[PDB]
Amino acid sequence: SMTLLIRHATEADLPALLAIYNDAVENTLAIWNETLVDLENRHQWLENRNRDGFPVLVAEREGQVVGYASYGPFRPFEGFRHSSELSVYVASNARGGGIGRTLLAELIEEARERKVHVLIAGIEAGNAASIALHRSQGFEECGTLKQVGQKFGRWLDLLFMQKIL
Amino acid sequence: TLLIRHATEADLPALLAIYNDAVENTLAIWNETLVDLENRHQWLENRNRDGFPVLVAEREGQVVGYASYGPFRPFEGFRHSSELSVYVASNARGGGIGRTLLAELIEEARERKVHVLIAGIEAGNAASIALHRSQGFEECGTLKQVGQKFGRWLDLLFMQKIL
Ligand SMILES: CC(=O)SCCNC(=O)CCNC(=O)[C@H](O)C(C)(C)COP(=O)(O)OP(=O)(O)OC[C@H]1O[C@@H](n2cnc3c(N)ncnc32)[C@H](O)[C@@H]1OP(=O)(O)O
Ligand SMILES: [Ca+2]
Ligand SMILES: [Ca+2]
Ligand SMILES: [Ca+2]
Ligand SMILES: [Ca+2]
Ligand SMILES: [Cl-]
Repeated sequence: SMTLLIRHATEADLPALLAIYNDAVENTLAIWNETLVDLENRHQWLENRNRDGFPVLVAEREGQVVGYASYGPFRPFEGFRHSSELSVYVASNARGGGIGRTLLAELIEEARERKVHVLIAGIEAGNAASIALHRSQGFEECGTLKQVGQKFGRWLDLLFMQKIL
Repeated sequence: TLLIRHATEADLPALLAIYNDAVENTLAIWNETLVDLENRHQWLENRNRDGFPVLVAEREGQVVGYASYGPFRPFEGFRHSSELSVYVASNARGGGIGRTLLAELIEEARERKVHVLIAGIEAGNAASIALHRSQGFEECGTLKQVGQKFGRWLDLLFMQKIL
């Protein structure tokens, strides 16, 4: 069965989450640094998420985690406390099949429940999948910061999208 | 005669008072809680260790404003991008202090090989927006209702200048 179970992340999910995360760093422009992490790193990340009351959702298919989404602080200090910047990652062999849409729709509902006012996505301008994903859930384009990032001697642009809850 | 120079430890009390005045009273900084001197001490020390300038404008021997920049975002991908702030003392407003600080800070940024400067401005602040525009900043876009202060929502406009 391809049907997904959507639920909160447990420590048992960490190896899956680690592999999805490291693959996204190394192979995509989803994260603008090249830093690979380890299991202990993600363990701390998860603990700090739970402690801070930020959710981490996973999509599970045939017993295997095939994607996850979370959000955290957009910018430091009180002024921005009701704005959160989100993350979503689908396993590299499972993309284009609606897992992303499912995870984002649910994360949006969690954020509403937890009184988030604005969800923010910072997206590389050429990330067509992410742009389509967010547009499908009612995110609107705010604008683009040109050449603010860099890969491999190549300047990247950052598009912001937002959804007021 | 405004003198523009690098900040010292001696300047921290004046820097603290201008920073806390903005926090306490205006929409220019979206923190609510004031900071202490040790906090500004650590801030300045990290600025200097990281090679990010802190410039002060001095007139008749007193600090009447300052400007600095720092990381726009944490990811090393953004290392060549810096977000800047310019602060003028409220009793010293309207005399070219903002324009002069911003101009020298731009020179310091090129000198240090910054690629892009970013300003995050409260979107209704037409004066701050004009000031940045007059030095070649272009509007990127507005994040609506992303801030809150004093019981109201605030919109953040990003402007940029590629150096
Ligand atoms: C929020 C940020 O910080 S941006 C970073 C986002 N995350 C990443 O980039 C990590 C790497 N990529 C991924 O993990 C995934 O590609 C995601 C999360 C972006 C999308 O998840 P998926 O499960 O592939 O998305 P899903 O199948 O639900 O499709 C989402 C939309 O993107 C479109 N799409 C999916 N993949 C692609 C692609 N490779 N090229 C073009 N369009 C695509 C779909 O057609 C769909 O559009 P529609 O709603 O208009 O029909
Ligand atoms: Ca380790
Ligand atoms: Ca719910
Ligand atoms: Ca007060
Ligand atoms: Ca600002
Ligand atoms: Cl940001």
